[PDB]
Order: sequence, then C-alpha cells, then structure tokens
Amino acid sequence: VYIRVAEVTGLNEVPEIKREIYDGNIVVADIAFIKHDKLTLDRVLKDLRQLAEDVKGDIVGLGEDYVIMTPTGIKVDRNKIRSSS
Amino acid sequence: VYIRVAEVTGLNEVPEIKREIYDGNIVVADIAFIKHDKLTLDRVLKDLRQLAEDVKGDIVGLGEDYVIMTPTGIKVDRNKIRS
Repeated sequence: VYIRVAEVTGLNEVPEIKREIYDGNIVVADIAFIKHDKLTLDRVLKDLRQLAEDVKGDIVGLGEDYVIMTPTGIKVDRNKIRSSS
Repeated sequence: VYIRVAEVTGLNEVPEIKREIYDGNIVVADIAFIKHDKLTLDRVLKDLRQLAEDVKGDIVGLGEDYVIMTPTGIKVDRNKIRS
C-alpha cells in the first residue's frame, strides 16, 4: 500500500486515480482548483463516489480542498484525534 | 488499517498519533492551528519525524495545512497524479 496525492484540475485525472485505487493504493485528491467550476466538480465527485462504491472503499472530505479515497478494506475513522486535555 | 485525521492544536495530540502509527494506522494531521507558532510546530514535527524514522514509516507535507504520516510498510509516493 502506498499513498499518492492527485492535483485534480478537470476530468483527466480520474482514470489514473481509478487505477491507483484498483491497485490497492490510497489517493488524497486536491480539488481546490475546480471548487468553483461546479459542473466539473460534480462530475469528478460523482465519478469518485461511484469508484468508492465499486471497490467497497471509502471517500471522505478533508477540509475544503481535499478528498481522501481508500481502496477495498481500508476505511476512514471519522472520529478525529483531538487534544487529550 | 484505517486512516484517522488529527487536529493538531499543540503538544497534546502527539501521544495518540504515535499510538495509531504503532498500531499500523495512517494519520493525516491538520497543523493549521500551530503553523504560525513555529516553536510549537518544530516541537511537534521533531516528535513526528522521530516516530517515522523509528518505525520506518513516512511523513510528508500535504500542501500547507496537513502532514500525512504512515506506519511501517506504507510509503507516500511523492510523484503526484497530474494532468
């Protein structure tokens, strides 16, 4: 397993993200660039959500600008680590 | 293996980050809180870099606000997926 970072600027990064997930790797995708091209953003996120369903993987937003995508059998624990105090 | 996000406000989240890494889990740490308090940042980073070395995991910046930390056996491929 490795983690790879994607700089998502349009629909042309989706096929390589799919390939990494199918390879059992984790992708953290930067969507900052297309946050204001909502049509393009919606299509990408539709594709990446369908991918997660197709592989029984997970997909979780990370702040405003990133999405974390995991392959089969790797989940995101949604309870954050916070101050012990 | 799972991934867990950490909200790193100070020195008090480092013990739990270490526990997750030792356990074989991945941590994505949001360091935006302490990014501009460079002494605190260097203390936290020294601790997390030492942990990465110790377990032969990895640690790499994700843009400005985040650090991705990986356990033994898991690397971060620094070549990005780009157009």
